Amino acid sequence: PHMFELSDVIEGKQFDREMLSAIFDVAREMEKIEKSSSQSEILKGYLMATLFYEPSTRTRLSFESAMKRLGGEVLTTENAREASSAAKGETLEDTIRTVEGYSDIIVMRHFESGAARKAAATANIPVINAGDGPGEHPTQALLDVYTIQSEIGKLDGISVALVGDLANGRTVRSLAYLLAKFKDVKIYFVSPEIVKMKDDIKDYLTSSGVEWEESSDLMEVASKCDVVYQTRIQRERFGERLDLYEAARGKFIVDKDLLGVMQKKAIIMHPLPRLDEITADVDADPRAAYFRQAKNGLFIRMALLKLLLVGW
Amino acid sequence: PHMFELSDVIEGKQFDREMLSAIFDVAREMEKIEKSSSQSEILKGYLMATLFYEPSTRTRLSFESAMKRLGGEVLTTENAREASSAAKGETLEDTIRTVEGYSDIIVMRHFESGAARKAAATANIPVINAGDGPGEHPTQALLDVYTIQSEIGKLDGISVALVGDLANGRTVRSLAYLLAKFKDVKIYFVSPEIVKMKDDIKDYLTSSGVEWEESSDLMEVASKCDVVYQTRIQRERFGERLDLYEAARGKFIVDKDLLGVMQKKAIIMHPLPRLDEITADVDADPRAAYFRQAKNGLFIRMALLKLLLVGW
Amino acid sequence: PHMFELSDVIEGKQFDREMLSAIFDVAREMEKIEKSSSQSEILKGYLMATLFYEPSTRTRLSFESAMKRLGGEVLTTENAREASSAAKGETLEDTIRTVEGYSDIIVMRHFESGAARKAAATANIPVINAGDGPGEHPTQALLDVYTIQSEIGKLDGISVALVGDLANGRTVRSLAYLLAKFKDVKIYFVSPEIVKMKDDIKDYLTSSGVEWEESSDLMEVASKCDVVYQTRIQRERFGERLDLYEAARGKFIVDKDLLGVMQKKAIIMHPLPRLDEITADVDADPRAAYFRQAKNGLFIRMALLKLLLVGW
Ligand SMILES: O=c1ccn([C@@H]2O[C@H](COP(=O)(O)O)[C@@H](O)[C@H]2O)c(=O)[nH]1
Ligand SMILES: O=c1ccn([C@@H]2O[C@H](COP(=O)(O)O)[C@@H](O)[C@H]2O)c(=O)[nH]1
Ligand SMILES: O=c1ccn([C@@H]2O[C@H](COP(=O)(O)O)[C@@H](O)[C@H]2O)c(=O)[nH]1
Repeated sequence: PHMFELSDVIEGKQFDREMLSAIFDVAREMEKIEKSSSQSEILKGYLMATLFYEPSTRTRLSFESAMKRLGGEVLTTENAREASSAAKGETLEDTIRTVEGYSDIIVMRHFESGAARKAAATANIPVINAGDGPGEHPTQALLDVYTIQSEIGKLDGISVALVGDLANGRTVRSLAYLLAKFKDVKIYFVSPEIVKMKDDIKDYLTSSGVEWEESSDLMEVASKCDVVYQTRIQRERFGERLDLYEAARGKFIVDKDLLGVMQKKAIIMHPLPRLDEITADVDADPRAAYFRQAKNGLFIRMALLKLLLVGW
Repeated sequence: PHMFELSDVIEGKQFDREMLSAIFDVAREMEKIEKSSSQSEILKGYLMATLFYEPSTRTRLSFESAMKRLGGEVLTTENAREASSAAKGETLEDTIRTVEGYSDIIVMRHFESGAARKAAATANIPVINAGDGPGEHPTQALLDVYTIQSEIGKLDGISVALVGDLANGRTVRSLAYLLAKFKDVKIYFVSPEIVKMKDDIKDYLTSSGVEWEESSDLMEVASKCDVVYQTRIQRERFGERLDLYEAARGKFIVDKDLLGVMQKKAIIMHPLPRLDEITADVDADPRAAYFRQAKNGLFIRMALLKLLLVGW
Repeated sequence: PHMFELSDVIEGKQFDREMLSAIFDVAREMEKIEKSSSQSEILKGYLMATLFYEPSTRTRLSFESAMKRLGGEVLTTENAREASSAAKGETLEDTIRTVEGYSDIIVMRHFESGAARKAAATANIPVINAGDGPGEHPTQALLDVYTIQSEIGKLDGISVALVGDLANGRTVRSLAYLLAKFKDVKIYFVSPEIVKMKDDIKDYLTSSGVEWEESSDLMEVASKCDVVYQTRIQRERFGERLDLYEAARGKFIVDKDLLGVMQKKAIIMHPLPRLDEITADVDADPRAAYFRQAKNGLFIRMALLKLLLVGW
């Protein structure tokens, strides 16, 4: 029954193997509280400021539900740039120093990488990064790792297929970052060659002793795997190489014909939203875990709000 | 003290004479709870997800106030299409399966007819239709019928003038649908000939034994009526027929000179917002019931939230 | 323990010397409630409708936090013009008469001057003006005067520099209005000649016996002053007179070199947001009171919500 060791929750590089495992146990407690028929009061009298610079329905409501299930209450904007309707302009650090006067914890989604760290360094109240523009999405990585542990029973000695746009994929890079803190983890990188995982992750996995292999055969890798983690491939990542897009039509898709060839105890994960890269008919299969994934988000974020505001 | 018989509240064709009368009694209880000076706890620990695809201030706040007066709490978006700011696209069924993880009941206003039914069929939690685009607006019909019963004392043996754009009028069609489940109901259809009520409603009233009559004399019908239910007539419904618009200038208007000729116990109803089709000076008359109409909305929706979440 | 004497909070000309001093004492109580570790229940079961016609993050959250810290709850729109997504148009008085059915107090920010008074005159529930377009911003004036009293210990016998666009400056005019209700107040008007304070304020101060002096030397006035109240000067207020803009570059700026020359017990005030007219390095100085200003906003508005809803 002590202080949470992190002052703020900003970057994947803040969490070790022990910290993670300890947070996952808290999230299992959080799930018990959510399941209960009496309203929790753990965060009674605490207010959360949801500072979003852009609408992001799913993750905003995830955090706001999380606060409410613990007894706390929310302030919300998805128009953080509009600080006053009558006097134009907005400074991140000015917004933080104004809003911390109104609230006990800020959950921020800025448009610009590096914003979450500046907020943390400016605020006298805890800050959680909900999406630092195209940079760190820490709570999404933690809820990916939690779902795996949740659905598989272990993180040590697992095989995980990361599929789709790996070059530009923010959640596959930080999932891959976090898994490498466990033992006997094998990672498959399943993508067309031109959206293939970047070297900074390849050479960090190799420094971590994580085994890693590349493929463009999804069928082949799906059969050997605990976890198929799926992301779309936007057409625009192909540029003028339509021949390569036409080569890639059909092959990086989770559909019935890929469920056919998978272990019965494997899962399909997908941070959502999805385009056509998982057909609707995969939903009926108890191995489609992407909606249970989203639900783990509520627990993980209950956990984080709880550690940051009242401690272990 | 049993389960509410409807799993979801989607379409007018779900409610019979008995169900309605039973819901109206609950809404009279709900009004007592709202009038009380202690905060109700009936829905303590329940969360409502207000999933609106477009801003709709009045009906959104109506439902959100309703939840709060019963002790419950709200999640709210009027930007449901924007599921993530970083990964584009949104699937109705995916949105429902994500958000039901965060909430206990969804109140949805989609842009497309048929959306409310799909949500109900996808969700493992009750769903209320707040506006299925240009289709069913069930809670608005129920609050129209409730106001009539509320202000008139009876639904059996009443005369109700439905006035304005009847061809394209969603609330006049479903008001008319619902009234036909009562006895000795006479309906007047008061409109220019080119926005005159469509045949599917005319031939269902005639199958229900509801007496119905058409007119373009508002003055004439107002004098024989319990209820004048008023809707605007957008100029654009006239197309190139401006001669017909100029013919219609002044005659489909509730003003002092129409109050002059009405029973003292008749009421002016109007789902709002209004353009110029009810002059401001009608507001002072105790027969203008359109604001008491809006207030009945709060009760009816308290009722629905209450039946759906904790039963009769 | 009596009724609050104001039915609504709309205009600076509603508050005398006694009323202000009494409100400031309440706001000091409100600060004690906010500092407490148990959740206040003073406004339990009261709902506030935040009716904003335009996003205005800082003042909206200020009021909403205020309601929550007292135990009350909020309804919120920053899209008040959009009354229904399906039937276009909105009438201020219709919006008020609909929304008062859902709520116990309305906090309104309209786009048009005179809107707050009409709302007050239409509503059967208290109304607070959060910003009547380019007209009265009463709670901002009250939180300016409160900060001065809060940070200086007195309002009688003080010197206050009002700096920036005084011609067009809404908060400097109403700050200046309110200060003139105290004794031995000297006001400096520090600006370029073409955005110099207007005659209606100059001749009311002179009718109040308030001493007032104009300058374009900030350095000179800063040294003699309790309070430097700073506002930006938009380039566009110069029109084609760029020569005058180039003359004004650098001289109406609060930076270290102006802190150097000020009393140790003087304060920098600025309603925010700020452009470049206060360098970031002024923030470290304990005399920069603009963030403590914003925090006083929470107290003052707690006070107002409390007087209006449950009395002294
Ligand atoms: O096909 C997809 C869908 C989502 N995402 C990632 O998942 C995140 C989901 O978190 P949020 O945007 O909903 O907060 C997005 O930010 C984005 O990085 C992908 O990489 N690919
Ligand atoms: O002059 C009017 C005003 C409103 N409505 C109807 O009333 C509904 C009010 O419900 P809401 O849009 O406020 O939810 C609208 O959707 C629309 O069908 C009309 O038919 N005519
Ligand atoms: O440089 C500035 C910043 C703000 N304001 C005033 O301060 C108010 C702050 O209140 P709000 O717009 O945040 O409610 C604005 O409305 C505006 O009148 C200025 O005059 N100058």
